[PDB]
Amino acid sequence: DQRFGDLVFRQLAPNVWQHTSYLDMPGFGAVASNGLIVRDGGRVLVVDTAWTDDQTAQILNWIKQEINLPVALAVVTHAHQDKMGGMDALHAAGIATYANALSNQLAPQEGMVAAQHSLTFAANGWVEPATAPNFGPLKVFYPGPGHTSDNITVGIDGTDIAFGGCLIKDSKAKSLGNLGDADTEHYAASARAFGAAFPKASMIVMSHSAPDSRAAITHTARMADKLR
Ligand SMILES: C[C@@H]1[C@H]([C@H](C(=O)O)[C@@H](C)O)N=C(C(=O)O)[C@H]1S[C@@H]1CN[C@H](C(=O)N(C)C)C1
Ligand SMILES: [Zn+2]
Ligand SMILES: [Zn+2]
Repeated sequence: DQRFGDLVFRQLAPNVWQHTSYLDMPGFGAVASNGLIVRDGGRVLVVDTAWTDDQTAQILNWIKQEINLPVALAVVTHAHQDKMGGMDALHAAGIATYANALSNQLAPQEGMVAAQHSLTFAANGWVEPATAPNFGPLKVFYPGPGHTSDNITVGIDGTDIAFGGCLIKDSKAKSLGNLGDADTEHYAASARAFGAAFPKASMIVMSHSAPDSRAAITHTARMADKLR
């Protein structure tokens, strides 16, 4: 891994990196959150911010130094602080941001800054192609309510990488994390829907653990089964 300031960057694939920021919270110590950086021709795409604006500014600083390509857009995967805490750094830099319309509607209640554009989804969970233009390899899929009602997921076309955000925990997790905003009744089906939407993704990236195999999907579903 490459440490840059207080953030960590790990190359996952020729054009894909995972960014990691930490937030020190009393009683738990530093808590990592993961997002994605994707190079696509002559532009860069970002999945999720860091915990804060200052940390999210360091993501763009690392991009300028290590990739040196303009950041075309960013997608944030729900209105929990580890995913949208740094929206201002993106907007300050002039970067177009996209989120589930539900996430932008929930944002002020969550103390988050809403994205500048809203994504809507068909009944099968796939993004309406009109609302996700020029996304390149970013394939956005809404699995259904799980970790939150608005949580979305992103597969990376041309790779074996799919990003489950906070919906998916790794195979060695012993809880489903924060269920304060969770839909305990549809969580398991939402997790399996993510698995079905990207059936051939072998590397599963998630918010709060190192990249896992597809076991993380199945494991997460079966811990969510015990909540019904
Ligand atoms: C604090 C997280 C964060 C919160 C959330 O997304 O609900 C919010 C603060 O942004 N996402 C969360 C999640 O469950 O996905 C919660 S708890 C998370 C899971 N256990 C992780 C942990 O204890 N680590 C040491 C990594 C923290
Ligand atoms: Zn969350
Ligand atoms: Zn989280």
